[PDB]
Amino acid sequence: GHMGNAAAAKKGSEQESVKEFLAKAKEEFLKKWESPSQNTAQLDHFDRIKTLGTGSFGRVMLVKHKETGNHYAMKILDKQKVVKLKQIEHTLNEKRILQAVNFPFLVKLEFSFKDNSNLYMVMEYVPGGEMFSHLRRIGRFSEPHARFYAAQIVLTFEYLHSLDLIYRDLKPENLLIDQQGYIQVTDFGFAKRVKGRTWTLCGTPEYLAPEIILSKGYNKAVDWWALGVLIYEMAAGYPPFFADQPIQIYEKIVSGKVRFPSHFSSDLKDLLRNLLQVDLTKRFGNLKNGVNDIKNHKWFATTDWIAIYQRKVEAPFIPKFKGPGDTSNFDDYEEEEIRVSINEKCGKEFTEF
Amino acid sequence: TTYADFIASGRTSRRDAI
Ligand SMILES: *[C@@H]1OC[C@@H](O)[C@@H](O)[C@H]1O
Ligand SMILES: [Cl-]
Repeated sequence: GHMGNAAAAKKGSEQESVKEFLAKAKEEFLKKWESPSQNTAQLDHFDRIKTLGTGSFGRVMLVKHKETGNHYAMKILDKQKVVKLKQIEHTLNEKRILQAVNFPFLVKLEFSFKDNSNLYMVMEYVPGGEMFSHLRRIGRFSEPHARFYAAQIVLTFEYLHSLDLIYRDLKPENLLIDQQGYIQVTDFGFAKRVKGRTWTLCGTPEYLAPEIILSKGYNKAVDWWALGVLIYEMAAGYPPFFADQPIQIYEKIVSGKVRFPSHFSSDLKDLLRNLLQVDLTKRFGNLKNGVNDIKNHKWFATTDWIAIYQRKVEAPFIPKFKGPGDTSNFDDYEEEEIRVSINEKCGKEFTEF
Repeated sequence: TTYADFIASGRTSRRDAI
């Protein structure tokens, strides 16, 4: 067979240890899931420094804790805009998830609070910038470089899925690079705790699984499709399915006729054909052996999963950091004032925040 | 080439969720 006695026993033991870890992790998550933290700081505890990124109902700002001088990334959500965009449940669920999870590649929520106008999530500042920036700067990642990042996502999804969380917005734009060159996943605005199937049309066009586009229901295997898209984009410099308009992207996805750059290794192509598999009964991560089909694939043969988790692997790219509060790895964004109304807005809608 | 088509697609910048 493929493994001699020693290798087979070692892999078996490793897989049983993952089960043991996930059992404890789930117990810890559920305690916090049922009893979330609330109101652990206030706005005048921080100086506002610079905008790090923006969206339609809020923005993320670099801030500095006045008492200790520590820097954080503070997401500011305009309650009225959140209501207008029908994002109430998404924003409450994002904060509920963030305060309950714990994993080395998930950004940590350090404080949260609200005032008359806004919601605030104060997260760790991840100063290396977005994977998106580095990928577009360098063109494409060599396969070992891509594999280093991919392994972190594999572990992170293995953890999230054990909690019945489906992530649903994987893409380089949502992955930050920390000072040691490891990945941080940040944005849980479309994640859902789901035991079985769900139906919502959500995510980003290039990363949607065929079964999200189509009316049929879908399960956590959409995240393994999205991993395939991410690995492809990291290694090629462009995603497997693109077009001028999303509707044309969806047509290509549902066909699923993927083609590969000639520099892709055969191992990489085999992995991607098994992740970018339209047939759910054949997609890696969705078969009887679960995540083990991915982790044991030849393309990951050099990956030491425990060493990745322990952050003991030397990263392929270490961002330049000229000191605390340095934003040289981020784009510039227009700076607007942060106004706090004299009158409370949408109080009842956001009681749980 | 595929890369040239990617540039021409206009979807090389940050992509919003739907
Ligand atoms: C980002 O938006 C798409 C395209 O215009 C690109 O050149 C960037 O401006
Ligand atoms: Cl952009």
